[PDB]
Amino acid sequence: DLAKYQKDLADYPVKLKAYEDEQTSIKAALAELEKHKNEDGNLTEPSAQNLVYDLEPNANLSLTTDGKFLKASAVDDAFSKSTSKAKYDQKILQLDDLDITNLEQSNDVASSMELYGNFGDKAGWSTTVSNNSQVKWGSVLLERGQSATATYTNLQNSYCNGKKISKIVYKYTVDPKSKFQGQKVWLGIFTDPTLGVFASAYTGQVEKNTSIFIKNEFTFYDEDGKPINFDNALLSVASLNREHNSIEMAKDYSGKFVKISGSSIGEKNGMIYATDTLNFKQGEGGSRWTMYKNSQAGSGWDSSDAPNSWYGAGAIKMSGPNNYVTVGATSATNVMPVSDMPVVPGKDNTDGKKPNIWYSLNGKIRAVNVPKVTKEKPTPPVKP
Amino acid sequence: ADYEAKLAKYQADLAKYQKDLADYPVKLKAYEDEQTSIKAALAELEKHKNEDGNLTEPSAQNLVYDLEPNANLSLTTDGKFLKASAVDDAFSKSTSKAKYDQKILQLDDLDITNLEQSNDVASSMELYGNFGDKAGWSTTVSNNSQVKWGSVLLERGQSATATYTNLQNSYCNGKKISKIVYKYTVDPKSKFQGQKVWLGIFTDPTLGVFASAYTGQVEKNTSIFIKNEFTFYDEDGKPINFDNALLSVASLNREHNSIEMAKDYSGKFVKISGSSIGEKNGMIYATDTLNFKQGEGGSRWTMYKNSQAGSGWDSSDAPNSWYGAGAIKMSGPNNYVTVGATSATNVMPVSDMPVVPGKDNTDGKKPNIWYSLNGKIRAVNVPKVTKEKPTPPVKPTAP
Amino acid sequence: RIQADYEAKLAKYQADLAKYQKDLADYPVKLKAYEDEQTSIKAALAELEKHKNEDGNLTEPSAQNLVYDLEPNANLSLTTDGKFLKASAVDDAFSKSTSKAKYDQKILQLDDLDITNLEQSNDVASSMELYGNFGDKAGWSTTVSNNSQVKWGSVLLERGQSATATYTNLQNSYCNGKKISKIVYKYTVDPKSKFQGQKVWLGIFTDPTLGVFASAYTGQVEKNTSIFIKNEFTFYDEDGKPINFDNALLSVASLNREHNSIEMAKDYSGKFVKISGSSIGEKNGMIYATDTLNFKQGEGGSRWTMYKNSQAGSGWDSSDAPNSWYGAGAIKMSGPNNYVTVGATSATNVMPVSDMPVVPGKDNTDGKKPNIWYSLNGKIRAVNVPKVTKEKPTPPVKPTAPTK
Amino acid sequence: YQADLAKYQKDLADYPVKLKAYEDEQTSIKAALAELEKHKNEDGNLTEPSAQNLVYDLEPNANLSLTTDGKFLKASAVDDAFSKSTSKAKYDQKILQLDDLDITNLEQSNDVASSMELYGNFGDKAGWSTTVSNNSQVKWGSVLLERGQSATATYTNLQNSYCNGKKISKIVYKYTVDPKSKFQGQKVWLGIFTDPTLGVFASAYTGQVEKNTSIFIKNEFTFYDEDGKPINFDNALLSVASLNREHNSIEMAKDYSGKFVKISGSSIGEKNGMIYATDTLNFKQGEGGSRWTMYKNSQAGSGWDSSDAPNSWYGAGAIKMSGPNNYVTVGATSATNVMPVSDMPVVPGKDNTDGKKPNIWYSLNGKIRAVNVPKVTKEKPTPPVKPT
Repeated sequence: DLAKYQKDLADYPVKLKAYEDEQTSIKAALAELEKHKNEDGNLTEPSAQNLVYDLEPNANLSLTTDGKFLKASAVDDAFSKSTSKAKYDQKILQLDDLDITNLEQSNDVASSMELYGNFGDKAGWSTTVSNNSQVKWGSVLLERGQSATATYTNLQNSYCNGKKISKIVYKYTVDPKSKFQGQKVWLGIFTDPTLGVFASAYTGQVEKNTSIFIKNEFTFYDEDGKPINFDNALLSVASLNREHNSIEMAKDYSGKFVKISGSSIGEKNGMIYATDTLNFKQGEGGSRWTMYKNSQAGSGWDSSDAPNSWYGAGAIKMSGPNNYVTVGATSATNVMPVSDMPVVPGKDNTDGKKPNIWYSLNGKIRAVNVPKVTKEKPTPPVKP
Repeated sequence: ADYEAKLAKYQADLAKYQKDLADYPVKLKAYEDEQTSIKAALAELEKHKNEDGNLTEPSAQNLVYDLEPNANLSLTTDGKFLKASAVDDAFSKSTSKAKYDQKILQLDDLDITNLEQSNDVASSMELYGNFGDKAGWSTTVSNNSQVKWGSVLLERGQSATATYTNLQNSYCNGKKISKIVYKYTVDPKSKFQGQKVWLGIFTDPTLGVFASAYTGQVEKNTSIFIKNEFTFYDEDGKPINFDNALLSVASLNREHNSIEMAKDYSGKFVKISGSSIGEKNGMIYATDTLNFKQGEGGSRWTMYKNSQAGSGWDSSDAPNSWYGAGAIKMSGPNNYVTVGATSATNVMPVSDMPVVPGKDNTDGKKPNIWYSLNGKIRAVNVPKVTKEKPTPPVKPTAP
Repeated sequence: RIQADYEAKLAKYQADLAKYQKDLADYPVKLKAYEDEQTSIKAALAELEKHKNEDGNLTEPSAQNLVYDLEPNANLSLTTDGKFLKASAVDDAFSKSTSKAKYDQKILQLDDLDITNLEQSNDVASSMELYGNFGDKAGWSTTVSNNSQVKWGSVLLERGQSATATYTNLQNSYCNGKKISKIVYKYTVDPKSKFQGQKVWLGIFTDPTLGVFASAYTGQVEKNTSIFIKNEFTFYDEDGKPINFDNALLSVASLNREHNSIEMAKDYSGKFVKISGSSIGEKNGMIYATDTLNFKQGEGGSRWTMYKNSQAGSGWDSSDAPNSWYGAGAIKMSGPNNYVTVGATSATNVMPVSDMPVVPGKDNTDGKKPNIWYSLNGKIRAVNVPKVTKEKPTPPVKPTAPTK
Repeated sequence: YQADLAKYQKDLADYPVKLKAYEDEQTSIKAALAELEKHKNEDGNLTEPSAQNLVYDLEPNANLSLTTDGKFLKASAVDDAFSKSTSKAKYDQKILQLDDLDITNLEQSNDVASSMELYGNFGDKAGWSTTVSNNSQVKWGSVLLERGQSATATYTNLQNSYCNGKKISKIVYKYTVDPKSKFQGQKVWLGIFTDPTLGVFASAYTGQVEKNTSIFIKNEFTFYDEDGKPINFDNALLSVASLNREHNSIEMAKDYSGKFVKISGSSIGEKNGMIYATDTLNFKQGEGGSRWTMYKNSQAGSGWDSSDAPNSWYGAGAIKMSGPNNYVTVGATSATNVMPVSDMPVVPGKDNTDGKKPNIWYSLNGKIRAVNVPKVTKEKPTPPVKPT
């Protein structure tokens, strides 16, 4: 420990300078950002990000549930049938077309979590959540009020105020107030916690006045297994899609909404969503940009890497060790009267939708050049 | 301690980089869409290239240079600057007096004899025109619209160099033109009887120049030629390399006794179908017909407005102004052309000339000319290149 | 001092007049040299059109306007958000564990280096230090260039950490006929790398055309492993202005595929350029040996052996081999900022075992070392590719005489 | 007195401007010569840096008056000669090809005029071309001379020309046929251009080439100021340009007042008191050591032999002259007259003893073909003298 003390003593001046230099850099960054806070893609209230939590592709997932684990063979069989079959036959896993009716048989139930995705015997397949990149998920079948608790470990890239995040515990609960017509919800929980979850009650037909909402309760843990007390951490809520008949939203959250200037996403009645315009197709219902890639400038905003992904994103500023938010998709008719809605020629706002959603909660704030806090102030070493 | 100063500079450059980065996809799409539009326009024009008013070889115009009323003129000379008071005095006397007394500045009637006195010389350029106490006067350049010019008195081989700045509307290959430097030289081969030339150089460079050796009487076997040498500059002060820019040479008047022409030019003559203007022996002019009066010497149309259809072709605005125009396709940063007016007898024998009964082709003419060199191509439906291909921005490096 | 400054501007103007007259006199020769090269290139490409489906030829004939293959005297400056490694620490690591056997034989075997011995606090340098077969190791060989002298700067990086190399003292390299004076190249450890450890050693060669050695190897092979390095680069002219690539050909050579291991390029700016007959193709946005191995003649469909032996065409994997195109492709790139990720991955990460070539006696699931040597340069491995060495000259502009 | 007071007041007002103009030009010239010293052994530079105080480049509007002890030729006779024999094919294409004019058709008694008459591409031949002008207008007076006979040209109506800032108002030039000329015929046609800077076309050509031939014209000239006083040259630079050397033919200057001034890299040098292409031909790139082709083609630097070509110095030199009365003999001679065939450049397929036409176009003017030679255009003004 004398040898370790001598090592920490030798390293201390370098660590202290690294901390002071980053603090100087952050203060300069925030001073410049104050001048651009009402320009497109900038936080309206400049802030650093002390939650460095962007990607964990090599994470390990352990899952408990009071619903049913689904066999990988059952998930495969369901993808191969009904509404997702056409894409499956083209080596594409189309999660938003999966008809969950083929996951509801007694023989589909596993005794423990099993992984599925475009790896192993499906290495080289594509998915709708990844393109070509590898994604893996564990699957559960839940009723209203049932949950799965995910424990993520083998984290490699993530820090909170310069403290390594070693474990994340996240409980996903089906909100009983969800309006989906079916009996069950499939949760596909990605092994990379930054990719979040695919939640579906889809039975192969669209539903009017429908919704699916998942409550999220999470605690982050340090290398000693102690909960990390967030201190104005920025939680990114990206990809909040609004079509003429469908709204994705966050609600019932433990913190304060943070606006990105120029974003479609705002806060109204304690809900975070595209409050005033659609965000699906440029020139439809007030949308500035098309969510999918086409010939139009700024098209394809709805991607992890798109420079204008902020168009469909906001953030929530959170403190404390235990945080929560409910995320889901709902028919527009559940949120507001038809008289209050954008009218798109040829599109009926009362059209049914699929009761499914892909969402994620992570530190990847979609505002431009938000400065990261990566260095903690070092503590003087104590001689034994 | 100045790590803070370099961080502030870097953060400002990062914000500028982020702006250019955000704008790049919009600029790229705008460029690609215009390129698609131009290629479609040129495909259609191929079908009409031998119809009146069309370029015989379809071309876009990448020189957008037709209106600079707010340009600033700075002038140097190895001749003499003329006092605005001297130019006013000259307009008020002799052959231009009758028009002056009617509140008209008639540049082609100005007798330059009254600009040749020692006390007419200014130490620097002075502006004159229909502005200030002559606001609401007319001139022969732009009717009622305001025009201003700086004046010099030059001998053969003497020059004035005009620097035009405060340009607002002009682009070359989608690059903004910030400065034009243009040298005007009196060609010593000019045959005018006098020793002196007045140049009136308009503050709007697109209006060009009025050049005169006129001393109140017409001259046989006369000419006045001005050499023009020009370089266009971008916002960084770098010369702009023309790339098949179309330089418009309009208003090349041919009367029974007089030919206006361009010669000694960089680049290649571009024919407008149906135009009186062609190229012969390295000269651009009305090669086969006059263009003054309908039915006289093969002219289709009357150059001045009257009761006849198509009359008044010789105006910036006339739909058939192409009748007296051509163009020169030019490349490179340094271009040149000589423009002037010459007695017909200097160009060809009387035996070769159009016959207008009752008009004498040997009649003397005034040794003066109004000409301009600009991007205002007089051919119809010529598509403009307004967008340059954008370059992705390069990210600055954190100190 | 009116007169005194008029005299200073006159001296400057008279000097520029002399220079203008020189550039004016030289312009016709430069223009003819450019036109003659353009004529030669167009004739060369017309002939190449007849051979585009023959071994070693580009399938889409192209000239190479990126002349970038020879920079042994380049100077390297390095920044990092990881750790610089002491030359003494790199030497100590080579002397221990899996590279010791070769070290004791005066060979620096980069692909045997156990990076465990670079991970100690006392291994960290405050600035870049060079190591290699020079100075007291002038007589030594390395796996990069045999007996020829090679030098590298070393960093220790975690996932997402980077080193930025600035290469200067460039002598032989041109882009579109413009001399390249500086290259700025950022190397980032891709967090999607699947190696078991936390750390990567980058050995960045002083000659930028030699590229980088990247290793997460800790002395044991790894199943389902990978190491990927993101490469972001801008080239600069003599005035320090970025050079806009214009369909430059970036060579990606030595993309080795063994029964259990695939080297590949992915996440690239630009478009893949196929060499006819090459093992290298494009699938799912990745450039690699898509359909055969390329290690040993007759193993998993390989035409040729990558190392020299008794077999005809053996030793394809060398800078100089006439059939080095067998393991190469290219990327056609434009603009001032270009990028590509290069790395090595277990075959099981790319495709199911059922889709893989079968080599009797070899297990395709065998672990591999998470390390790679790669380079990105203009040394296109296709045959008879004509070079663009002349830029179109611009006529000089005459300076203006100053006044008083 | 009278209104000399008004003129004195004018000169008084102008004097500070003229003095500043002089001082500023002198500063500019000194700076130019300092820079030229650094480049004097580079292509196109005078080997001894010098300013040019003879500004004498073009006089297109000059008036010509001519005396002769030979014969004036009718313009109608010159026209008839161009329309016949070796120049007819070009004449019928509206081209006056001076070097193809067969002077045999100028030798008839009825061809003689009582005074000088002008001919050229003007009047009824406006828009014709000539070999001395291309399309530009040129006019000449014509005489028919024997050996030792002369014509004296007086040029007035000069518009552009100065000597040390003093306007040149008159030039008097005597052209004499050198009796040592070796041409086979009896007569020489001189076409004397109205623009004195264009010089003369001298021809003894009778429609066939001649071996061991020559034609030389002696030139004696005085320049005059506005008061009709001779101008004393002070190291004026006389340009001798377009000294063509083909495999069988040498154009040269000799018997000159003043000193030869070399242009670095020029084919033109001085040997045995003669100025010519001493060591190489200058006709075609790669023939007999020529660096460049005299006519325009695909080769860089081709077309050197033009008034405006940037490398026209390749066929030029200069003569530095002083005093009011200067002279030089210019002409064309068979190569065999200058040196033994064993000393000549060898051009495969070309015979160096081939006959040539005994004709030449030459000019003597101030248009020095070296680069960046600064001009003296301003004289130091004299304070005006107040009358009575």
